[PDB]
Amino acid sequence: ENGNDFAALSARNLPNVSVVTSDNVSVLDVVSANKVLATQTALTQIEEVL
Amino acid sequence: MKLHELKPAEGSRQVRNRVGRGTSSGNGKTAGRGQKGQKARSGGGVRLGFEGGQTPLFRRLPKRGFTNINRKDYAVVNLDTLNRFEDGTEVTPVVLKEAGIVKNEKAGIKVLADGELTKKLTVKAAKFSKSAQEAIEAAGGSIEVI
Amino acid sequence: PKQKTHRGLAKRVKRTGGGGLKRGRAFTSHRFHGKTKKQRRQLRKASMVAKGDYKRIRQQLARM
RNA sequence: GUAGCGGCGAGCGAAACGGGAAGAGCCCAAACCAACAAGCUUGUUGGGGUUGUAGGACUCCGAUAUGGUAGUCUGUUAGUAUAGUUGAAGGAUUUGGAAAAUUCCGCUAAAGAGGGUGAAAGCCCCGUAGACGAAAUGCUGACAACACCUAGGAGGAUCCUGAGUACGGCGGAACACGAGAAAUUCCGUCGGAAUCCGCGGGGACCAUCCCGCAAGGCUAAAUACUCCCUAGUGACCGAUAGUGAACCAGUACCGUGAGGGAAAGGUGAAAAGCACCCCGGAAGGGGAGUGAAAUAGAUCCUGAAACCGUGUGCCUACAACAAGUCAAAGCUCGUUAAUGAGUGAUGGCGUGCCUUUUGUAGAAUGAACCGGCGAGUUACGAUUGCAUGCGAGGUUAAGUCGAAGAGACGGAGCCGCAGCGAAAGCGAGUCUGAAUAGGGCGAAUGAGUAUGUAGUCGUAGACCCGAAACCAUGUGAUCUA
RNA sequence: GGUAGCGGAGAAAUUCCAAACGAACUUGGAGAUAGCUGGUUCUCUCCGAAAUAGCUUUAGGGCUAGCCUCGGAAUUGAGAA
RNA sequence: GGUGUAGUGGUAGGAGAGCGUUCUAAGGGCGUUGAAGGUCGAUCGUGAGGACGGCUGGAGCGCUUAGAAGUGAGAAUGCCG
RNA sequence: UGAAAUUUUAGUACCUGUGAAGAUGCAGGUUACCCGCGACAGGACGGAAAGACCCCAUGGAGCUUUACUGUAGUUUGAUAU
Ligand SMILES: [K+]
Ligand SMILES: [K+]
Ligand SMILES: [K+]
Ligand SMILES: [K+]
Ligand SMILES: [K+]
Ligand SMILES: [K+]
Ligand SMILES: [K+]
Ligand SMILES: [K+]
Ligand SMILES: [K+]
Ligand SMILES: [K+]
Ligand SMILES: [K+]
Ligand SMILES: [K+]
Ligand SMILES: [K+]
Ligand SMILES: [K+]
Ligand SMILES: [K+]
Ligand SMILES: [K+]
Ligand SMILES: [K+]
Ligand SMILES: [K+]
Ligand SMILES: [K+]
Ligand SMILES: [K+]
Ligand SMILES: [K+]
Ligand SMILES: [K+]
Ligand SMILES: [K+]
Ligand SMILES: [K+]
Ligand SMILES: [K+]
Ligand SMILES: [K+]
Ligand SMILES: [K+]
Ligand SMILES: [Mg+2]
Ligand SMILES: [Mg+2]
Ligand SMILES: [Mg+2]
Ligand SMILES: [Mg+2]
Ligand SMILES: [Mg+2]
Ligand SMILES: [Mg+2]
Ligand SMILES: [Mg+2]
Ligand SMILES: [Mg+2]
Ligand SMILES: [Mg+2]
Ligand SMILES: [Mg+2]
Ligand SMILES: [Mg+2]
Ligand SMILES: [Mg+2]
Ligand SMILES: [Mg+2]
Ligand SMILES: [Mg+2]
Ligand SMILES: [Mg+2]
Ligand SMILES: [Mg+2]
Ligand SMILES: [Mg+2]
Ligand SMILES: [Mg+2]
Ligand SMILES: [Mg+2]
Ligand SMILES: [Mg+2]
Ligand SMILES: [Mg+2]
Ligand SMILES: [Mg+2]
Ligand SMILES: [Mg+2]
Ligand SMILES: [Mg+2]
Ligand SMILES: [Mg+2]
Ligand SMILES: [Mg+2]
Ligand SMILES: [Mg+2]
Ligand SMILES: [Mg+2]
Ligand SMILES: [Mg+2]
Ligand SMILES: [Mg+2]
Ligand SMILES: [Mg+2]
Ligand SMILES: [Mg+2]
Ligand SMILES: [Mg+2]
Ligand SMILES: [Mg+2]
Ligand SMILES: [Mg+2]
Ligand SMILES: [Mg+2]
Repeated sequence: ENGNDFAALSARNLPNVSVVTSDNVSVLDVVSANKVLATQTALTQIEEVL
Repeated sequence: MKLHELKPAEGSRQVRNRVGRGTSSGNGKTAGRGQKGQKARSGGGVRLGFEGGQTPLFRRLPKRGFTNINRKDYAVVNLDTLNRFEDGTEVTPVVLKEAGIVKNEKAGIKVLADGELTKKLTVKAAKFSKSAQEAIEAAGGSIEVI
Repeated sequence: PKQKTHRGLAKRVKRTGGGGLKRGRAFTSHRFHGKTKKQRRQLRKASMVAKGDYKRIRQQLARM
């Protein structure tokens, strides 16, 4: 979810990890990732967006 | 789907045909253009409708008519569509637009009697056909000219 | 660029409900003393563009 | 690609409405007043005034405020540009000349972008994330300072509101509009108004109505482009490519001149670039050394083909050969081990490839050979097939946010759902017609639309090469007349 | 030293104007246009023509039809012998 | 997948299905214990073409799926060497 | 010391005939051991020049005129000065 800057910073540098905000998620990102780790607030925002 | 296993729907995409790439392909050498002639040249071919000098069809035929500067075309609506509303509903150009039935009203809504009306409605429109007005009145409704 | 319409055809033909083209008739300008009244009467009626001619000209009326 | 224009041909082709980006309004001339000088008006300066729901002057009143600026090398301040500083984490093992590679255990990450290092490094170096930094000069924004604009109400009696102008004739031109019925706008020539009861426009023209107020000026933003500088990006090129130019390129060279215009990248990790010896006058070699490699020795990575030469397994000096193929003795050799390989006496059959043609071995065309380069592509539209989503519906465009992305919003607009008629108009009908007749076109008898992809077409150079030529700038009388 | 190309000069030949002058040379419009000639690069499978009619300032070009190919619809089956 | 019947010359040309080249994405790999490239071989497939081994070579390159094309040359009195 | 035009590959005979109708290359027959050197020019429709003659293109250019349409100049009138 928007505002979790520290989570994004700690996660981005990992080779197997791709960080995206719930407001900015794309078909290509989801398909490329083998797994999707999403916070509860992120899932709520995704459902609202769609 | 997985990026390493993509698969288009069958028949969704085709392979471009490249000409002038060998004889066995079926379009080698002449590239399907034939032998010599005007159509075989780069940029060749005559303008559309040209007939090699015989008087073209449009030249043979006469011009006709004129366009009325004050022409009025009405968005047309029928009783079949009107059946989509409930009894007692107030049908209006705005109502039709919101329902999406008439996106572009042009000079205004005209109601025609192609279908069979079944609901009682108070219909407001620019014009009504005689049959349409009678059908609306017979259905217990009423018609008004905006 | 947008494909242009042939203005001469646009003036001389009309698109019908079935997708055909309605056209006038030739020999309806003058010299009516050289044609029988039957010819004039039957030329007064409009007609439709033939299949071959339509296949030649359709692209010029696509967006008529 | 509509309304229109057009030897009504070829073609040319709007604008308003609607949706958006950006947004900002202001100054004079004149009337009037005052000052100055001359010669009661007549020039200069100042004040005043800037308009169409008419405005201003002028005459009354009341206010001497309220707000604003598209002004300034005026200062103060903040930021930023032009150098920089700091910036985590690895040792061994195997191969190897060399470790970043392999294996084993670890470690860092707000840094796993990238580059270099003796092969491929998150932890070797330069960097990156992050943090920090400006003496000096620019630039930007704010603050203040200065500067400059800024009035309300009421009456019209009169005055002012852009003249050789508007407009008209004639001749041209611009408006999509080629004189056409022609508005509107501009130029040349001639004629030539009104002025508020006035004037212009609403596509000839008149009347009514509506809208506006010319013949004066200024005005930021949204828009166009990149010679340059900075930081980057690429299903862009990789030395015949990419700029003509990766290299001392607009150079060499060519021309009187304008002008035209090339070729040419790669040793090795490191020059460690072969001390010394031998043949030779040298060149160049053979040793000896350097190197992992010298058949990497500077014509230097790789090193193809044409072409040349050496050695030889087989054949060949009675033979007429598009040169091969089919059959085949002999000899030679032993492979991706296959009812093998090379050569081949001899016998049968047999006139190359391409182009263009009725027909070509053709005495028709093209190629000396080898290598490289070299021709249906893209953009915007049309239409058809195929596919997907939705479906009597489909769909957004510009634009805003966003990583040069997706995506979201954006319904203006486009196609379809009703056709018929030249049109008024009518409408599942309509047109013709006197007709409830007949007939034409439509409905009964329904699928479209957005996108992808492919075929074809249109506008573009439009598959590639090729004229004699035409036109517009320039350079040439050092040859020759 | 003068005369420069829509030109100059010419005891006149279409004669000369920087080794090709019935209109110099260079650059640009420009990738002029070319109904003409030449060329157009991989493979296999299915099918497979035409050199005719009509019209054409048309005749070695073009357009429609005829002949080929691919897809589709429907039939009281309409084709061939 | 099997049986049967029938069919399988072909220029212009139409339809279909494939080979190979460069690059992109994903996945999975290969390489100083030697990649690409070059060369030789008596190898495999119906075709374009694909492997495998020897030698040379010295650092990058295949494979599967999908995507994009400056994607295939023997001829143009083609251009350069 | 050291080129050039040309050149599809060539192990490159004669006669008669055949053939796109004039053959070194095809048919029949005949002739001919292999490789050269010095000479000739019958043939390779020999090389050189995409024939200039002829025809064609709805090509070009220069020239002519009582071809068409324009136009510089010259002239005449109205009008302004
Ligand atoms: K074709
Ligand atoms: K007509
Ligand atoms: K007539
Ligand atoms: K348009
Ligand atoms: K014409
Ligand atoms: K004032
Ligand atoms: K290092
Ligand atoms: K590195
Ligand atoms: K500063
Ligand atoms: K006009
Ligand atoms: K107005
Ligand atoms: K080497
Ligand atoms: K040999
Ligand atoms: K033989
Ligand atoms: K010849
Ligand atoms: K009737
Ligand atoms: K009817
Ligand atoms: K569909
Ligand atoms: K489509
Ligand atoms: K082109
Ligand atoms: K094309
Ligand atoms: K001279
Ligand atoms: K002379
Ligand atoms: K060649
Ligand atoms: K011949
Ligand atoms: K001879
Ligand atoms: K000439
Ligand atoms: Mg494509
Ligand atoms: Mg073919
Ligand atoms: Mg060929
Ligand atoms: Mg050809
Ligand atoms: Mg022909
Ligand atoms: Mg043809
Ligand atoms: Mg008759
Ligand atoms: Mg560091
Ligand atoms: Mg390691
Ligand atoms: Mg005009
Ligand atoms: Mg005038
Ligand atoms: Mg006017
Ligand atoms: Mg009017
Ligand atoms: Mg008004
Ligand atoms: Mg501006
Ligand atoms: Mg190279
Ligand atoms: Mg170059
Ligand atoms: Mg070597
Ligand atoms: Mg070498
Ligand atoms: Mg004998
Ligand atoms: Mg013998
Ligand atoms: Mg002939
Ligand atoms: Mg030749
Ligand atoms: Mg001189
Ligand atoms: Mg003469
Ligand atoms: Mg001369
Ligand atoms: Mg041009
Ligand atoms: Mg004619
Ligand atoms: Mg490669
Ligand atoms: Mg190519
Ligand atoms: Mg070649
Ligand atoms: Mg004969
Ligand atoms: Mg003979
Ligand atoms: Mg022979
Ligand atoms: Mg000759
Ligand atoms: Mg010739």
